[PDB]
Amino acid sequence: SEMTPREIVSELDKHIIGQDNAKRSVAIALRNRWRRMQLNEELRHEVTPKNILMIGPTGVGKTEIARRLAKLANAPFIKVEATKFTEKEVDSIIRDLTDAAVKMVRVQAIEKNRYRAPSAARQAFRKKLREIMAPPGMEEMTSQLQSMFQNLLIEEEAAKLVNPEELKQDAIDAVEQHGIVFIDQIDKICKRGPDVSREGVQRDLLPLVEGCTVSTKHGMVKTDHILFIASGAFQIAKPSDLIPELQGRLPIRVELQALTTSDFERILTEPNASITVQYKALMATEGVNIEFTDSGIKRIAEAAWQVNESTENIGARRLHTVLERLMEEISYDASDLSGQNITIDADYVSKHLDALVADEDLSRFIL
Amino acid sequence: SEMTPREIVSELDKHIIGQDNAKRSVAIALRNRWRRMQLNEELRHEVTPKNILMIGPTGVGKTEIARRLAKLANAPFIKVEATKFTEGKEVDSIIRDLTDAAVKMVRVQAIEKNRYRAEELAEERILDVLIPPAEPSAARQAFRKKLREGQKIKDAMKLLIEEEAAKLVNPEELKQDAIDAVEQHGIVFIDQIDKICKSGPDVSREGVQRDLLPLVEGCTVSTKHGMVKTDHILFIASGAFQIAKPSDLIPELQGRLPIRVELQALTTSDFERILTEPNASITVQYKALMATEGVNIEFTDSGIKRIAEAAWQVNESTENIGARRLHTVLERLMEEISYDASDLSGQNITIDADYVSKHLDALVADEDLSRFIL
Amino acid sequence: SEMTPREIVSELDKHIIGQDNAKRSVAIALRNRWRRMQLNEELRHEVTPKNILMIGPTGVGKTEIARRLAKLANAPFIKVEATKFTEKEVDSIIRDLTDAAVKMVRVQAIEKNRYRAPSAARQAFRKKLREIMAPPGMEEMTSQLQSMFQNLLIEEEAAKLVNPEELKQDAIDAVEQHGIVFIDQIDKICKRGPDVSREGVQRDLLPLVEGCTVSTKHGMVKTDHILFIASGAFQIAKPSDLIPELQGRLPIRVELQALTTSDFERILTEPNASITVQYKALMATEGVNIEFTDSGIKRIAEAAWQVNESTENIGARRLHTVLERLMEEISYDASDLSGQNITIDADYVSKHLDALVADEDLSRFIL
Amino acid sequence: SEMTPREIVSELDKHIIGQDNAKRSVAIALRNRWRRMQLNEELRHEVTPKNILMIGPTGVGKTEIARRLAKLANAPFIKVEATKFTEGKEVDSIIRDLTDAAVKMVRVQAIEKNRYRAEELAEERILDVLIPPAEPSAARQAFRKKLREGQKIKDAMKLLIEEEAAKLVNPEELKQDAIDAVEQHGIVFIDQIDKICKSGPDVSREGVQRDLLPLVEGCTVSTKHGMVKTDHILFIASGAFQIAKPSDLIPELQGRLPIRVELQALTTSDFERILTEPNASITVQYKALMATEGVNIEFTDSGIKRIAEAAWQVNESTENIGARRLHTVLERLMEEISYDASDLSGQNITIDADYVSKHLDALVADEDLSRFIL
Amino acid sequence: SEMTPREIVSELDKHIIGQDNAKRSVAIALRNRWRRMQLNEELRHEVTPKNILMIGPTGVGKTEIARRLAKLANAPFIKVEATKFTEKEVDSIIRDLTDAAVKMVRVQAIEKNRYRAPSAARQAFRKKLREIMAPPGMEEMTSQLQSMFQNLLIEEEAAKLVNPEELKQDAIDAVEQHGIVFIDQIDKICKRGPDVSREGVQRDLLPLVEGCTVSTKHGMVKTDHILFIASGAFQIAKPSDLIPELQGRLPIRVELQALTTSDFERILTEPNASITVQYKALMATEGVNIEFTDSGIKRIAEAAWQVNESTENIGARRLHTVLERLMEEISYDASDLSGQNITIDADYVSKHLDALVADEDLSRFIL
Ligand SMILES: Nc1ncnc2c1ncn2[C@@H]1O[C@H](COP(=O)(O)OP(=O)(O)O)[C@@H](O)[C@H]1O
Ligand SMILES: Nc1ncnc2c1ncn2[C@@H]1O[C@H](COP(=O)(O)OP(=O)(O)O)[C@@H](O)[C@H]1O
Ligand SMILES: Nc1ncnc2c1ncn2[C@@H]1O[C@H](COP(=O)(O)OP(=O)(O)O)[C@@H](O)[C@H]1O
Ligand SMILES: Nc1ncnc2c1ncn2[C@@H]1O[C@H](COP(=O)(O)OP(=O)(O)O)[C@@H](O)[C@H]1O
Ligand SMILES: Nc1ncnc2c1ncn2[C@@H]1O[C@H](COP(=O)(O)OP(=O)(O)O)[C@@H](O)[C@H]1O
Repeated sequence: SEMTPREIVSELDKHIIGQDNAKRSVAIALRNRWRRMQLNEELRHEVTPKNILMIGPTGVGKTEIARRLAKLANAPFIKVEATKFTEKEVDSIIRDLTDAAVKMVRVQAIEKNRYRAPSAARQAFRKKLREIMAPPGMEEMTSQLQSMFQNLLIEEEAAKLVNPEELKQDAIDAVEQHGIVFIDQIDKICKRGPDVSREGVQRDLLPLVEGCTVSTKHGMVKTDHILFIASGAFQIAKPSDLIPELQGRLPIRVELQALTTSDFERILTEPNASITVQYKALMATEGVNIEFTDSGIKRIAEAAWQVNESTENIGARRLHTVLERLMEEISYDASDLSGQNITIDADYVSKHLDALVADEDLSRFIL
Repeated sequence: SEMTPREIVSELDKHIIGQDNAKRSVAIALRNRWRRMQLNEELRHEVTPKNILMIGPTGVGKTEIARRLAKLANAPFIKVEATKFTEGKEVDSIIRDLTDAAVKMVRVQAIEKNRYRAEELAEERILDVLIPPAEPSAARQAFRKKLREGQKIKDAMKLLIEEEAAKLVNPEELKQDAIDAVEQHGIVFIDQIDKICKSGPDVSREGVQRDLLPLVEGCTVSTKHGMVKTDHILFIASGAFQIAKPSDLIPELQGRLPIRVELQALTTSDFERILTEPNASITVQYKALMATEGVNIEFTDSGIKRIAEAAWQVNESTENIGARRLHTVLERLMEEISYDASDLSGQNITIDADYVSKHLDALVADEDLSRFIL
Repeated sequence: SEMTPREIVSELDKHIIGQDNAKRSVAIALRNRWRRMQLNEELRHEVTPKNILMIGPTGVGKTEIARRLAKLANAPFIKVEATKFTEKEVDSIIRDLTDAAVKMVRVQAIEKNRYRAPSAARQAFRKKLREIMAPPGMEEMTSQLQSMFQNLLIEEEAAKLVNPEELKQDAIDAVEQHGIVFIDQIDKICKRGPDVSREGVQRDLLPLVEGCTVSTKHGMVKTDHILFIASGAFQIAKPSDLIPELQGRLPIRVELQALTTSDFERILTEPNASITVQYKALMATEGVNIEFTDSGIKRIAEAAWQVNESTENIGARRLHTVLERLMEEISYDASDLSGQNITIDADYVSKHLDALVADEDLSRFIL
Repeated sequence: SEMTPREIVSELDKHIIGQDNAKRSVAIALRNRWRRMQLNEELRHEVTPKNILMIGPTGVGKTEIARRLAKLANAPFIKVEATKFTEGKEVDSIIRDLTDAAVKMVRVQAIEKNRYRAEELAEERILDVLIPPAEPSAARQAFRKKLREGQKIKDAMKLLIEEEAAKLVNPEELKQDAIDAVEQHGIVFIDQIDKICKSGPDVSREGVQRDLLPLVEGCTVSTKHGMVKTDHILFIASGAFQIAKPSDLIPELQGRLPIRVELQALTTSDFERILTEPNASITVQYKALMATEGVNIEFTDSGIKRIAEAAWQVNESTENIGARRLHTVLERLMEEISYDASDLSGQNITIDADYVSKHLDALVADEDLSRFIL
Repeated sequence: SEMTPREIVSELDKHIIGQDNAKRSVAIALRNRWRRMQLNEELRHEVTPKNILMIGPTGVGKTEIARRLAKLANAPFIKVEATKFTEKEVDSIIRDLTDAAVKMVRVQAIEKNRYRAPSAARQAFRKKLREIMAPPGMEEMTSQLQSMFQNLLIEEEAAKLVNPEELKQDAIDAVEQHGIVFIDQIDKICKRGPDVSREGVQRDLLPLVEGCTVSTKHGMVKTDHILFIASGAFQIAKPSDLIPELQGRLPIRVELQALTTSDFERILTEPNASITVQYKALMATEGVNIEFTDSGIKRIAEAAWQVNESTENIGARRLHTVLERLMEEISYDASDLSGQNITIDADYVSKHLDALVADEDLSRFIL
């Protein structure tokens, strides 16, 4: 895509609220992709992706930026927990990214084949018509062996139209050129002064960012120009605790601000397909019409902020648990309330929540 | 390649700055490869690669020399962290991953030779349906013109490239080429070898050395692409050796590293050179990148001087990461231009010393913030 | 081979310097091989190889004796570090030995097929003419499955002349009859009083020497008559610390003496293809002629002995690091010095080395 | 085999010296196999092998009895160290490795039967090209004579041995024979079982016993060669039992070892017998080996007496390894003759008591040296 | 089978001596099987097997009851040591049970094909006539791959008569309906207050009893209606120490009494194919006739009880070691004693045993 950095941020504002510095940082990395293609043969090999390190408390949108970014560029995407490797091989990151790129380009290939998939009597009828047991590591291998053994109209036409050798070669080029990976909670593999096992994971991840080659059943993939987005609260450790070889491979740094009560009020409504809009369409399925007052949206955001300050701050994720606890009575009766217009006023919010928010011992369970 | 040792160093000077001793040492190893092939049948077996042990602080260009060296020789290359084997994976995976890189290397390079001939015969194939045969016919050329001018039909040209490139390629000559490329030209870089030197960990630390021993003394490893022998593979080990010393390595390993070299720490003056002198230096990279948006950036000598001073202060204020600090500092300076470069099309921007201090000095002043941002 | 023990030692003297007791011991074991074949059917099963245990400091030639011995008998050979199994199965020793025996008999089969590989116009032109992804353990298995899937003029003729069923059956008989294995640093698996894991390796190695059967993709190999050569400094532990079942399986013992300065002077020159001869041929490739004075060879041996006495004694391996440090200037300028005769006198040795040998702190790095 | 228990002991006396109780105990187990086959369908299932537990110091011939016993019965055999499973490998590998030994055993023995008939039909095949058919013809014999006299042609005789031996062999009768050989005749020796007796290690020690339990109580193990049942396999466990006792074994395991026997320690007199009396004794072995070089060695009775005394002193001076000490002492005495035997062809050497003391007493006197050399 | 609970116990009395409460408990579980089949479609899914937990010292017959029970019902059977999983997957229990069910139904299928497997000259002659190397986990997989590669008159007829698709489908129905599993020494995986690894095994076994599905090369097996019989001394821990999810899945509990001297006297003779009867038939093979006096049988039982009270009580298993120690002289001379009638009187028992039983230090080895 040829979108300029401001055009990228403007699209991210349709989903993510605030955190513009993180939006500006990801826009720079995605714009350098298009900038690299316009360069000559020599510079395209020397220039490498400007990988980003997001820093901030949980639930502030570090992942949603990476998700919407890859969804914006139609790029292959995967999220991985860095701690998973403290105990799987690191090369699986590129494998799973390709398997997602395969299904992505494949279902997209069906889209091109879908729409392809007269006598007066011809139009008349046309109008009326309208076992192999293996350990877990090789379970995917025995799958392919079983599919090889089995080998030895929408389905037959789409198979006739599709080019399987093209879809497999394309997904590699979609990964080598446009791929994106998100390494969540990278701060937890930094040295606490386990430090050998923690820093050992950093060394195992190093070739993926330094440019290496990973074999896959779909083909041979190179990790040279893949973009990476690490994230971590970095409250315990600091980015300087990362190994020097890794710090130099994350040229862009950014800190995401903690969300405020006003941000919660915006997140509930402004973003496209916001959670409040979702239940409004859900209750519309039952014939019920729900409407949230601005005071009702205010106290909901006020309720989530209190739980985060009372016990544990989980970020905007607290909005999900609170909203479902508020609408639980409506969602159950929504079948019997068909044809009725329900209003979520400030009194309705205080009725279903203030008794719960007041008891911190209960808030740790119900919310 | 038949390059003489001075020709190797001069090419390395186009990328690496300074560290001439490490350049001279790697040049001797690569020259011994060509010197060996000229020898008789007996001496070619007895002579073994002169493996090198790089020593110095991190980020001084130890790996870059090995990378540019293998790229100069078009040789298979892989960087392996010696600490990966402390936990576990088998050591033989080094040769396995090296061949996989050599497979993709010889394959993509073989596509470069097939990129040309395939288009000719693919044109001859597609012209057989337009002008079926019963000097080129005049209609054979009249269609050949409209084809090159541009035009399932359009999908068919891509399918013939595969069938012709597969017909032109010799897989037994290709999959066996990567084996010849590994056995004859292969190169391996073993980073942070000093950390496996020497009671509990000393057994597991030195155990990794003995697992690595057959690879340098010569052995044979089985791979899915074939059977590879490691007798003539060149190896480059590196380590800071501040906690331990090369003498702490097992004696069988000290004798397999005949060349030793220490790399000097980079100075502020070297940072200024790294920013500009090397071919496709990072400052040149950002210049051509902003050029893509139609902006012309230019760095003043004092502007370059203050970036190197900025990266040096962070390395001294907190942690010294070598010349890697130049990358984090530069993008932090250019982040405002890189975002606005779309709206700044047609303008000539100048990175002066005042601009560098405006965007950086406030950050370098706070060491608490430098650890997070730089 | 029908070589007598003195004929074996005489050939080993062409490579190894001194250490005659170890040369005499290996000659006895190799001669018993030929002696066993002349015996009747009963005694050939009861007699077992006289395995040897070499004892001495590192770098005194314990391995070179085993290497030249197997190279002298054209026998399959492999070196293994006993500590590798403290963390691979022990049966891999026989597998890798066969894979080396296969490549040995195979390239030797090409030698027999190589030389096999008129009209006046006939002689005239004759004159003008002149993806499957698996864990690391089964990577070799998927190789064979991939080679089976692919199955389902020098190359075509050598394949037409060779007998693949013969080469595979021969390599087994070459292993079962003439095979040799070298177990380096066996002293490190003795009990230090880990002792369970150390002695556990001794128990795992026991069936290989007591006569057992190991399966291999090339075939079923028996370890009855394979010769073994263990080695260890035995400075910490002693051979009596080995398990009793293992001590009885090593009937021959020998101690290799520490090399002296005079031995270094001999090792540099006397052995065939000595290291000094190697660089002389290497510098001859550049058109340069190097010549070492007897005083120059003396001070080189004197230099290596000082480093071994100053910090750590690595045996004759110190000669390699010292010599390359001395010739580093010549090896770099050898291109520009074409047609010149360079002499390595005693002054040249003292110029490039005495400054380094004097500083022990630097000798631990550069040498 | 239908050998009676006394016939078994008498054959074991040809190899093992003394230890008659262990010979009588193993003979009862092997005789019960033949006794079971004579029984009806019901009793053959209910009766199970009388497993034996050998007890005594190392090197007294516990394993040799089990080896000669299985070799006497031509039965599959394997020795497994019980401590191997403390770390890990599965216990079922015992039956897997046993079948692999039984596969090679029945295969090489099947080659012995095919060694004969194949040569006859291979001759009939090669005579068809010399005298193509349109009582043996006179030319059929005239070529058969020149063939047996000796002579691709020479390579062809080897290829027909494979095709005929493969045609003569019945693989379903062979690969299934090794299964019958394991199930009906299989024997397993479990060395040092006393070391897995009984808090931390006691769970892992006794855990191995419970993993071994299904093999003796009866079970079924899957192998690549087939499906094997362990109900009728004989087992022989051994251990010094100085740290622990057989009562320390798990109760389900004590009941599966109905026969118990203690092996006495070997004396100096027994060493003298071991050197000479057993068939193909080591002294006989060195005699026939020096014979190959054309030397005739002869050991005096006092010379044999002083070798046994030499091995005994080392076992008492340092570590007692049993009769294994005889091997290390003997070769150390014969190492000078074994090297010179080529030049000594045609001479009669005599190993007297003076010769034994000349080469050994200096070594036995220094206990510091005996640990390294003997 | 339609056997009533008393008919089951009456058959168990032919092998097991006493312990009637355990015989009554297993009879109830086997009778509920037949009772479930007579129920309607709904109740057959809701009713689940009444699993039993046997409690008592070792060697009192806890396993023989389970063995004879499965042999009585011709059901597939397997015994497993719960401690084996403290270090194999638990799903292997169902796999090995099916492999035993396959061989069971297969050899039973040969029985149906066995009996199927005229001119005067016809009756006359009729009268005169009368390499792939894998780690241990996938060794069974490579077996099937090797058998697939090989694929690509009693034997040919039985193969022609048998229905291989029927034998594989039947063994699953034989497991899903009639299967039985015995988990020995379940008391050792209870918490001692390892407790995580011990109770972790209890959680891994839970789905097998709670009704789950286990894949197998023979087919997909369901563990819903499989009967299970756990056993343990429960001297250290108690059944209440088991996890609550497991206690509810063992509705039947029973304690097996310690065997007395009188029971040993009965076990030696009364059970069908008793050990004394076995040696009588064994010595009959040698032409010898052995006969045990009631006083001889008495002192044998008295001897075994003394060893159990002196050192360690192994239950009725002590009878095996004692009897073989008594008959060792006869079993060796039985060949030379052909045609003789030997009597095992009380004096014969005291002669061969009292010297051994008196020495407790020797009893720990010989007996
Ligand atoms: N700025 C924001 N705008 C809109 N939604 C947000 C924002 N920040 C957080 N959220 C919501 O909260 C959740 C944040 O989770 P996530 O971004 O995965 O955590 P983190 O940011 O710690 O990686 C998302 O489900 C998202 O819908
Ligand atoms: N002499 C040099 N010339 C140019 N760039 C350098 C030099 N030394 C270091 N760099 C830069 O700093 C980084 C050094 O990292 P690397 O060489 O991998 O570390 P090490 O030298 O410790 O192995 C590289 O990204 C490289 O671009
Ligand atoms: N007696 C000798 N004669 C010739 N070269 C020797 C001798 N001893 C050692 N060397 C040299 O030193 C090295 C010895 O290493 P090696 O024999 O593998 O160590 P070790 O003897 O401890 O096993 C060899 O490369 C060999 O060239
Ligand atoms: N009674 C004996 N007769 C002959 N040789 C014996 C005897 N006892 C021991 N040996 C010799 O000593 C060694 C004993 O080792 P082994 O029997 O395996 O040990 P263990 O008896 O402890 O299992 C064998 O090599 C054997 O040749
Ligand atoms: N009541 C009994 N009747 C007959 N034999 C018994 C009885 N109890 C024990 N036995 C014998 O003792 C042994 C008991 O072992 P087992 O039942 O497996 O131990 P546990 O009962 O502890 O599981 C069996 O071999 C059996 O022959």
